[PDB]
Amino acid sequence: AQVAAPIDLESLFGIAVNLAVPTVKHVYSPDSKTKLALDIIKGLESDGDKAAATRLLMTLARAYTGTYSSLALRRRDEITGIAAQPSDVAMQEFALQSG
Amino acid sequence: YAAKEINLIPAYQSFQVPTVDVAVKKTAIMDQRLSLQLPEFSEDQFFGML
Amino acid sequence: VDTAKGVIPFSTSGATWAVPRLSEDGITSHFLRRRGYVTMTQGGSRDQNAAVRKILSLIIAYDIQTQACFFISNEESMRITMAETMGVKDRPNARTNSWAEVSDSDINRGIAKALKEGNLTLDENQKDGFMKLVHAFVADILAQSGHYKPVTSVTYFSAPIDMESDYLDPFSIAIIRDVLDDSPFSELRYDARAMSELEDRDVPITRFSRVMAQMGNAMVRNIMVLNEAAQRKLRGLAVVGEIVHGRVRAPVRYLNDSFIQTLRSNINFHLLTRTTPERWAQSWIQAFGSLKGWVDAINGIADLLSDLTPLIRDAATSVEKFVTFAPLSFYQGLGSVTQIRALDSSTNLAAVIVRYAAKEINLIPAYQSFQVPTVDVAVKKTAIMDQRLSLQLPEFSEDQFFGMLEQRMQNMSDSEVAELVDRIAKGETPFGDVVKQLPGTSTLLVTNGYYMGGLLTNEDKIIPGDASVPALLYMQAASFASSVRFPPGEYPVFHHESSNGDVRLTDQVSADAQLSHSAVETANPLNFLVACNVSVHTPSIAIDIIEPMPDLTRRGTTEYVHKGEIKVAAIPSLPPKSADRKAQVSRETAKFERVLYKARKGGAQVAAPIDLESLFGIAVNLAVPTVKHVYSPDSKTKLALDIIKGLESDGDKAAATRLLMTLARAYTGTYSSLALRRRDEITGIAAQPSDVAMQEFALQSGVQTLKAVAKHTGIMEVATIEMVEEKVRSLDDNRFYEIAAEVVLRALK
Amino acid sequence: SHFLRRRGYVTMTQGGSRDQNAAVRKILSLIIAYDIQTQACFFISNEESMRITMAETMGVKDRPNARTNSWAEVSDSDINRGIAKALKEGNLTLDENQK
Amino acid sequence: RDVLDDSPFSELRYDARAMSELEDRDVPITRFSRVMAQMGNAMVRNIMVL
Repeated sequence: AQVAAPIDLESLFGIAVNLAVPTVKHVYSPDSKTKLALDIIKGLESDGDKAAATRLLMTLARAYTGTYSSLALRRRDEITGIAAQPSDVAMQEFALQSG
Repeated sequence: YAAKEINLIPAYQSFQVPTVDVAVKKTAIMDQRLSLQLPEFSEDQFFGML
Repeated sequence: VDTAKGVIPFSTSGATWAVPRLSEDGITSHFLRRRGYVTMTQGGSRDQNAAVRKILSLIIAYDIQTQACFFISNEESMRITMAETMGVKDRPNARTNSWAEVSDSDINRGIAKALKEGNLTLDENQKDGFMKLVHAFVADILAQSGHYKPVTSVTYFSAPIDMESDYLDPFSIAIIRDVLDDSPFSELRYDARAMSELEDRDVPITRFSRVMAQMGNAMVRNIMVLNEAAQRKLRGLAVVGEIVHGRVRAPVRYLNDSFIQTLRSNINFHLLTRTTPERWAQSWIQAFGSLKGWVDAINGIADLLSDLTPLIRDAATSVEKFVTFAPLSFYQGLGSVTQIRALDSSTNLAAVIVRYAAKEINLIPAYQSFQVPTVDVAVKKTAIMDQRLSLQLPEFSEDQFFGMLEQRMQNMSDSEVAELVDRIAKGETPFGDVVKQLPGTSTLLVTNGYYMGGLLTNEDKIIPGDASVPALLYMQAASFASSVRFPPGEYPVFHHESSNGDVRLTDQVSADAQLSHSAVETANPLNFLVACNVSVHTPSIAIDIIEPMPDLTRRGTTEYVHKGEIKVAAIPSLPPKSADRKAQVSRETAKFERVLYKARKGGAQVAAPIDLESLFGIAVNLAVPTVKHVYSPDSKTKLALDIIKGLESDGDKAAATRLLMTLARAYTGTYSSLALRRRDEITGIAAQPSDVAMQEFALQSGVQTLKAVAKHTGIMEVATIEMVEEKVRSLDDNRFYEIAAEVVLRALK
Repeated sequence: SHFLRRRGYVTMTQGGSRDQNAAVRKILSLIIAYDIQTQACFFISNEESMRITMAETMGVKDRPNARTNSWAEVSDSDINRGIAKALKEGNLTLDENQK
Repeated sequence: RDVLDDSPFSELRYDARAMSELEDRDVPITRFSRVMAQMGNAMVRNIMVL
């Protein structure tokens, strides 16, 4: 089934708060780095190296999912995230996807 | 080629102070509430498999 | 506990609930005591505005308050408010006199213009709070000046501070509320010399802005200091939390401290801090960010201290001021607990009824008003002459509805119940949110308070496992516990011990529960309603509202300014003709409110005009206060209909059709007078003199006029009346005529 | 006008002299109904509304520092266009008859 | 119709001193509104009584 669960930034960022955030002038910007990895993954995928390409994509995935993967599982809790029934897998899936 | 990246970015509660012009905005920053987190993935392994 | 190394767990017999220290301050509303409105005032005198400015100091939240201070600090914004208050341009070479007299109105339209050009984006609520503060500030500065000369006093009503929302967390609310006492808006500190120069001479408007700016600029720093004091207090609370669960301990001694000891056996605190709270961690990030870094530093040390004993003491002062710690014993209400067993008798219960009660308001006074003009559309000035009528609610007792529902749950067999539970647990809601599965157990419960005041709303953290749970059930259940274990870093584990046989050994209890005769031990207190013989005939405390309707009682003297707290009736006037009414009534496109039903017999479409003007008074614009209810007619009627609907599905026409009758009688009866006199005579079309078609009108007009009144005066939603009207059209033909005959007999007397 | 004896119109007058306007103001006292009369009194009681009628009658701004002379002569027309402007900005909703 | 005989609009009662100050001098327009206001404010009470 299609999953749909609200992301509560206000509880993450602070209750009555307007986060002022500085714009970083990077040298190596996450956007053009992730874009490197994906272009390497894509290029290995074509040359017949699933073992590598699929391993790098995993590495990359772990990094993107992991950082905010807390509420996430606590956000998933409980009835807000729709639709699921208590499961080992459907719930741990949420943990990635929300992350 | 290697260079320093920035792994996380600090974020601060602000309030806005009015000014005549829309294009430019005056803000006053009280306190650092949180630091926002980047992806953080090492580039080593990627050239390794390559 | 108090171990040679660190912290080991104790089970005190009395563990404390934390509740808001009950005040008579008339500025707040708690979950047991609600406040409709705080009465307020604009102008009159300099001292009057200062009394209010203080009450405003405490009522308005930081965001709004701090935003206002920043606005005040800005020269250019204040130049405009002053320049416009005086009616000179906001320019360097712009002069105002010493004989210029500034009314209240002069100030506000000034502030308004500098908001507009100010070019900052404010919510409707923030803008309103901003106007109240910046005015009270500017009027004080100008009184000191003094050009302030108020034409009159005006009384508005702002809303009290909201502590309905957060039961089970007294602490964070207390810290903020103490720090507000020393707000920049409470007492304004002046620079005598500057002021002297603005006085009694022709002065550039520039001089006014500059000095108000510096005062603001000082209020901004005043706040920066308050925020730092609030962070210190929170910093301290996080530390206490880290000590209690022993994430980090260097103290050795602090366990002794009288504050810290009190918190260790406070179930509130313990739960809140189980996994470290973000809010309290935020304060720490400044000194050491993240918190965990400070936590690691003390664990390096344990393998400065004089600053750790103050932080705790700092926090504590406030907490003690605003939070009393309670005997676990209460609250054993304020809900009627009556357990019911399955028809198939065993040591097993079908359902657990919990009825929270509170005062409703059965009727609302309505007064003739006239409107006094003001520049701004958004806010309206009205003056209330006299109480013409009192408008009547539905008035239907909630007793009977749970009565028919009791019977139903008694005649439920053991298996029938667990089916309905599974049925419900899959998402089905046959009874709406009246009947839900008792969270974490395999019985169901039948509460009132999902529907009233938002008493029951589910937060996740309290019980272990997956079931989210409403606070005031956990709270009412755990208050039936004899002692309480307190492991560091884990949920509180409860123990009930009452001798002897009056305890059941049941399937329905959560998995973690031990069960014996005269005992239970589980981390989910609701289990003490499964199946320990616990019941309360009537609820311990009624929930009260103070000043639920804005008290316009001193009104002969003062005008009122309101933004929906009072509503003035816009009533369409009928055309004054014997027969020209009838010409429009039939068309069913007519503009004035009318009765529109189809006869139950036959029948032809009925159409009859509702003459509100003759009900409300001839030349009258009923000003009607908006009641801030606890249990709103809309969410009560919505209870009854959800119970009726749920009984209808389970095969209980006898009950469901009886309740609907009760409910109907209440809606129809109140206004069922003209009605029969309105029906008289030729106006109501089309009918021929009949015993039934006429007594049908008596019902239909009785609801449809109530509807029409609820339309033009904000008593209740029109929607919930139509919700009923529909369910009453689907009522049995013989019943509907029985009720109609009952209404005519009442009407004749 | 009664049900046996009807009156088409009452003759009236604007201006001429102070006493003429007082004769009429009395007849107006009895002719106009409470709602209209009382509404008018409430309008008169409001400082800011009257400031505008006067300020505009004189042709100075309705501001704290705004001065009118002793030699200024106010015609009937001057008053009415003043009152009109404070009705308009007054922001209260009047029926054609009430206005 | 009896109560209307004693209407606030029938005879206007003045405060002599204020009026004297509006007369025959350069006066702020504010002074005019304030005194007319109080007179109205008295007419309002006059009606409350009626």
